[PDB]
Amino acid sequence: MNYQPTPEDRFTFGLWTVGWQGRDPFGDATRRALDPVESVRRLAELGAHGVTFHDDDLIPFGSSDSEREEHVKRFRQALDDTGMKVPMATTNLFTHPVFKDGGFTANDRDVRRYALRKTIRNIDLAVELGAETYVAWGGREGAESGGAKDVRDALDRMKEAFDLLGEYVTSQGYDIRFAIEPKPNEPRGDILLPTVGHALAFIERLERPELYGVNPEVGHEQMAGLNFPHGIAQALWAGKLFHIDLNGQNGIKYDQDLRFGAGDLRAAFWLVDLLESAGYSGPRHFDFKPPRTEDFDGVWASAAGCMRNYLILKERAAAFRADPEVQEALRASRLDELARPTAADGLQALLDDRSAFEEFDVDAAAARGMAFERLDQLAMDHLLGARG
Amino acid sequence: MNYQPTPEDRFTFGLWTVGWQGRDPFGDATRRALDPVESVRRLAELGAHGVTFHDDDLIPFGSSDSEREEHVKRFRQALDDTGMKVPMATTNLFTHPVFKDGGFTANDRDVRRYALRKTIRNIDLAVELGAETYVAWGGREGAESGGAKDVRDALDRMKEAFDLLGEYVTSQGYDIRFAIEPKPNEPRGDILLPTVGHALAFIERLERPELYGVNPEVGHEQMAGLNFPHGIAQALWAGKLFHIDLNGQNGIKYDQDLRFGAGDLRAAFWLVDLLESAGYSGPRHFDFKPPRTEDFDGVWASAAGCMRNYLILKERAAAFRADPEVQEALRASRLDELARPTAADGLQALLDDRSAFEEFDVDAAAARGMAFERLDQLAMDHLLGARG
Amino acid sequence: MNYQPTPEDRFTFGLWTVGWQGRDPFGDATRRALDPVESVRRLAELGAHGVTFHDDDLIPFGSSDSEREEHVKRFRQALDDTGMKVPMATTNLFTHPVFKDGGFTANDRDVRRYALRKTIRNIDLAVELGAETYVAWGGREGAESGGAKDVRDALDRMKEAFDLLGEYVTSQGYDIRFAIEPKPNEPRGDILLPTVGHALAFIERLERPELYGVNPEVGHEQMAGLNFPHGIAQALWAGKLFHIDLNGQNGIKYDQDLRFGAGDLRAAFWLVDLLESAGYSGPRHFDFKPPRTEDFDGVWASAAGCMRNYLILKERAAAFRADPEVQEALRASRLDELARPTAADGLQALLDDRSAFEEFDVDAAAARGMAFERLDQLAMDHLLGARG
Amino acid sequence: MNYQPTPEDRFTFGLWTVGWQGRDPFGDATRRALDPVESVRRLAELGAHGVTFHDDDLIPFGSSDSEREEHVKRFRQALDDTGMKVPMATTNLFTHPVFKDGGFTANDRDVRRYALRKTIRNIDLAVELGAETYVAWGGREGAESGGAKDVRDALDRMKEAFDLLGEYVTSQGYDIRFAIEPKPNEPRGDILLPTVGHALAFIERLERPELYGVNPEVGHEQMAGLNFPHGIAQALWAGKLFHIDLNGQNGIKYDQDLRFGAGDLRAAFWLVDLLESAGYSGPRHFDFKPPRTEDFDGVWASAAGCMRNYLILKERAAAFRADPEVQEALRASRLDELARPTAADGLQALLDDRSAFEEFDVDAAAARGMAFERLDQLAMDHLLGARG
Ligand SMILES: O=C[C@H](O)[C@@H](O)[C@H](O)[C@H](O)CO
Ligand SMILES: O=C[C@H](O)[C@@H](O)[C@H](O)[C@H](O)CO
Ligand SMILES: O=C[C@H](O)[C@@H](O)[C@H](O)[C@H](O)CO
Ligand SMILES: O=C[C@H](O)[C@@H](O)[C@H](O)[C@H](O)CO
Ligand code: NI
Ligand code: NI
Ligand code: NI
Ligand code: NI
Ligand code: NI
Ligand code: NI
Ligand code: NI
Ligand code: NI
Ligand code: NI
Ligand code: NI
Ligand code: NI
Ligand code: NI
Repeated sequence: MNYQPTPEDRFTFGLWTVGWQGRDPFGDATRRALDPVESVRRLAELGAHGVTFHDDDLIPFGSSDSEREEHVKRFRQALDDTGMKVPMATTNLFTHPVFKDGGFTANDRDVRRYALRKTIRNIDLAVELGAETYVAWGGREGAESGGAKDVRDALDRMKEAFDLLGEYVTSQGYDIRFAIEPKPNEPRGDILLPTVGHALAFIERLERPELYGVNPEVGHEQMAGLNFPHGIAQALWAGKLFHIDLNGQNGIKYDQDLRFGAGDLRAAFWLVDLLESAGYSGPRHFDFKPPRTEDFDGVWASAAGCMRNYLILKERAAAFRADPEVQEALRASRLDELARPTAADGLQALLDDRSAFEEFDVDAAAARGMAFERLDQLAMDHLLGARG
Repeated sequence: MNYQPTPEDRFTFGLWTVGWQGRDPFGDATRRALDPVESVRRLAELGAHGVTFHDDDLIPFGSSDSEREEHVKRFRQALDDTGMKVPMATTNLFTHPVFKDGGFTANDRDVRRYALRKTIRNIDLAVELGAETYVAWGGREGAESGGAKDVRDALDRMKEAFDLLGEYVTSQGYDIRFAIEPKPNEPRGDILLPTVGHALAFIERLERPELYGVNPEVGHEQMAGLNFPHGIAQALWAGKLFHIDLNGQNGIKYDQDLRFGAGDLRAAFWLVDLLESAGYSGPRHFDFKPPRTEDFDGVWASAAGCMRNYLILKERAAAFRADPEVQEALRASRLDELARPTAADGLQALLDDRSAFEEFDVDAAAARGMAFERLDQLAMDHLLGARG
Repeated sequence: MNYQPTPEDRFTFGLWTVGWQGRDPFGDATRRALDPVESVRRLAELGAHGVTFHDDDLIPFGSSDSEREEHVKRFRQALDDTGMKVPMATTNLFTHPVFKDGGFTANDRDVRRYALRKTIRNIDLAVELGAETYVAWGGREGAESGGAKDVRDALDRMKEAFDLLGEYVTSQGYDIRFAIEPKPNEPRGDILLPTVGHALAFIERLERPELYGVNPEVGHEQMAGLNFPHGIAQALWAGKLFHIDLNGQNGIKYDQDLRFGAGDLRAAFWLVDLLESAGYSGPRHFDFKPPRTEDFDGVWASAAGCMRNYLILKERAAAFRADPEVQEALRASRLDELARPTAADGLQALLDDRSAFEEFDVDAAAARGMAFERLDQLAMDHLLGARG
Repeated sequence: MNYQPTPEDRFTFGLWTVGWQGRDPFGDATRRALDPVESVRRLAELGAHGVTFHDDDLIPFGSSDSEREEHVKRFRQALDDTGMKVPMATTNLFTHPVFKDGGFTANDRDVRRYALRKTIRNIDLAVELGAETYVAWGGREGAESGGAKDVRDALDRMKEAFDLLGEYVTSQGYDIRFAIEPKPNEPRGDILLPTVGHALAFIERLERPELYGVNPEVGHEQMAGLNFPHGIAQALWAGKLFHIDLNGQNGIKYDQDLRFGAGDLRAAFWLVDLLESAGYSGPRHFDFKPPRTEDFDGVWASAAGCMRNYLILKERAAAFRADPEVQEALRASRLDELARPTAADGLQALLDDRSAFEEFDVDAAAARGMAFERLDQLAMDHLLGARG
């Protein structure tokens, strides 16, 4: 058995992932900066499909228009030389001190206007490079204290910002869609739109909701102790899973951004099972950080491992679903009945149906076991490659 | 200073709260059952406005229609004797073994039909008793293992159930609205619609979304480490805060249902500040459990304490907002600017505004402190009654 | 490959595990009670080595001495018929309402004396049945509120209790040792001695510390977000791992007591690697609850799964450690150097060693990568059976 | 009422607290560096008693011996000019890349020797400046992955390091004691000795345990969801609370290091009640970070707020304990009985006492309420200044 990725697998990486220098709240960088061109070349050799970027990853903050041109031309030549694509781009609205209280929901109105202009400039670049999805992660939108932020006013400002961006894209005729990335905390004590559900709910209040979806991240939902596969199922159900960020997280703590497959391994299995069975056709993007213990050889090993673990889990989930014994166990647990309508006969027939209440034998129904443990141990056996 | 509740304060309690007998996963009951009539009389003496119930709290499961009538008539006489109201009712779809895999999203179709009929029977009773809000808490909707529940099918079943209930209420001409109560886990390993955001998002996919809102509970959002006042602000912003359950919780662990004001005290302060400043006019319902250490005197003390703590926090939040020094601090932290539109001049003027980008002095903007710590210490001083 | 347990594998189960009837805080029992004799017979057929019990699991609370004798004689005949052993016993100091504020640290002195007498009666029974370890889980020792419990006085009472029990065992000449089981919360809002570390520290203050060790449980340390294998390593290092409770837990929430291998699968792998490589020779006891969704066939499937998952992980950890490629990776990550003393040359030589400071090349040392990601992906490949 | 600190209150601050420049994992510094001399002068004006430092806070890493002398002389003159003391010092073994896998438990032996020499050099400086306590926070001791660190070998290395430091202090004749600061995670995925209990247990295995205690931090124990006042009570009980770090934390997430009194306010109240009633006489040290939203005026406001909140809580806890109504409630809840020995009559008398078992009326005992809710609402009323 081998597990070699190809560009057809649609694995993508942000420049800032393999390029993370290892600075953390208590420590200096342990690695030198990587030239974006170098990252594109090394990722292509590993079998990746493409790369993503923030404006400031590619073009140093404050660059002159002439240096901006220079940086883009070099990057484009690396893309041309390798066949790598750029399916997604995003804005850095979190590193510079001016964004210390947010971009779109900063209390200072002049900062909010700057945040919008900085974003618009980079959407134009994203379209030129062929990106299909524009992600927004409002990492500084939030608060450490209750009085600092009126959240209803902040949501008004957030909606105003996304509605303006939607007006821009539509007036320019661009074919690009937005994806909001929720995170519950870090770096702010609480971040607005903290989970996939809060982001989905907010989108329905935008003027053109069809332009907006979610970009959920494995470790972010897990920082609130939530079930990531469940949240992804709700996003799919809503038609809003436009992009996804894959990584690993060990529980409720700071966001670790481990390589995919690390952290909660069984959650990773059920996530791959769901993406592949739902036909998700977007990029499989890794937003991870090679630990600062590693040198560059460990960076590339960690990146390769992201893709390897996806492909092992894909094989195991497919084997699980194709196993006749598992298909019989699913019927034993009545997953087939869950897919059937409760009352396609309609309200009135339900009200007239004595077998649904007057003559329903509750004790007999209650005695039926669900057979979930046998089903879950077949899933475990498939994940560990222990079938016999 | 005293803090005496009156029925005008709209404090309400579920029968199951003060009536909790103290059974927990590791222990037997420590208190005898309370007759509902006794609870209504004692709560009225404490100054409560009304009570709420599950079907099975008032009418013992499996009761004959003749005993059902008897139980309702006794309850109604206690309401008439005390002036207590019944603003909300709900269904027990979680205690009986038949609901072990859920009510509306049980894999067994016959159970789902029974769950709907049991619910409909109690909506009719709720309307007769004058309830305005019908809560649904899907405590058994969820899973302990990944294969047991296809969440997209489960969401289809959940939507089908709520759409049928909406058809029923509208065809009967009832003036009642539904409120979905999210909870992330317990008793299932993960529960569907785990937070206020996931519930808000789901409602927008119902056929008649205007009939449905949320009933958030303090401790439930805190079991996912989320900021309850923030989630309530999002519900208010959406127009969907139809009801609220107040209690206390110490962090991420089993749901404790302590009396209101226990658990996270500063969160309780910012919650009351927000409800009172937004003009929330619904019931202030306490869904709490007097600890099983207590006898009945401690039950009534714990219930009184719920109301007392609300009224102390209400006084402190009002004093905070009325203090001229705090009003000046809010302007210093630019909360006034947060309430102003970012770009009422419109997209095109924003794009043409050189002061928003080309000539924006980012360093000067970044140097301005937000003054949030001085503001937060004024809030602390007001909460502790330490102003001078 | 198969994974058949035998009594030589030392797998043991509490009567209360497979016998759990499915009562939870929000629901009635879903299964009938099991006769202890039936459980012993079914577990022996599955390949278990033995069973454990609380006093009240075997002998109904309040039984007459004549009924006590009857229950023990029946149990003993089932042990004789099956070859099953009883390596551990414990006391129920948590279910009866009299223990609502604790057993050994209840505020009421008469309750504390009763708790000690109830415990002593069952140690005598435990020795008669051949138990080697006596577990104490102080599930009701703790508080919901700060004023209810002076923790220094409570620790005095806890120490007094364990010192008396040590005096009893030694004066009777019994060969039995005690194991304290920590848990951070549930059913009390905070429980005393909440983690393995707090229990280890407390033992060192007992009069005869050599008689006391720890009985850590996978899900309990994980309810505080701690690394269970790390805590077990500290207990081994201290010589205090007398017993262990195996199960699974999905993060920080109520204690789920899933079957072993469920919950955090990678933690389960590193736990088995450590127990087997340290030569832990005590029972592998499962303290788990078959989910209340299951009928008795699912109970036995869940129990079998506990043992199966241990044996799969044992095989994978052994293959990992025996792989020459992994042995080379461990040297590359300098695990061999971690095992060597830092300064066996002594203090004075260290102070005189210029290469340790004056002439130490910090930049060269800092540039060396630790190669941990390659090592961790070999571990992942071994766990998933993906080596090539 | 005012709340003015004086040096007699023993409030102390690390140079790195008010000096934090605002760098976080996602953002650049928002404030310029502070000269240590400036911090000492401003803190003295606010009423602080003293300051603490890491070696590298005072003397820039890699400084020449001549620049080292210069930096110390300037600092000493600021201490002389202000009357400020230096009660505690510590080593930075976490910022430089050479410590990326730890100091005392790094896999590379040469790094471990360097870590010890760097520490010893700073103990000599600490004694010269009059420090009484030397803190060790092993922030890089730990792992992101299971194979990277054999924890038994790591604990051997940790013990070897602390034993060498104890030999050094004793051979030099220094009057200084060590305090180990536990933290469960951040910056490593799991840190060794993650809680107060694990640190206390480890100390008992050192060669000279009397030289070592703990320096617990409010937010660190709360990052594992533990009860900080309870952990402090266990440290006091053991005689090991040598120092304490005060700050605030909102639950289980990244360590926020908010000002003291922020985060869990009721926990702060019970902490002050316990320190003051136990007679803790060491420094009240604040290890906090003024949020990066603030300018220098907000830094000093945040620092002042630390001290103010301690003094308000001290007043409220004292009023609580002195209130005759609270003293009566404590007797009603039998706190007086908790302080009495369970069995000072001895084992044999307990075994012969029929009232402790044979004739103990369990039902009567179980019916007695503990009256904890009335007690807790008196505590709440005192905290909020609502007594009447
Ligand atoms: O923790 C933060 C986020 O995961 C971040 O990396 C976003 O993914 C990226 O900035 C948005 O495009
Ligand atoms: O933990 C559970 C819920 O809080 C529950 O009490 C709901 O509030 C009530 O059953 C719905 O009406
Ligand atoms: O959650 C609780 C504990 O795990 C419990 O089952 C103890 O293991 C047993 O009662 C002690 O012997
Ligand atoms: O999060 C980290 C710690 O709290 C740290 O500040 C220690 O207190 C100090 O470095 C030890 O002296
Ligand atoms: Ni992220
Ligand atoms: Ni992340
Ligand atoms: Ni991301
Ligand atoms: Ni609840
Ligand atoms: Ni609750
Ligand atoms: Ni509720
Ligand atoms: Ni347990
Ligand atoms: Ni457990
Ligand atoms: Ni256990
Ligand atoms: Ni800290
Ligand atoms: Ni901290
Ligand atoms: Ni600290």
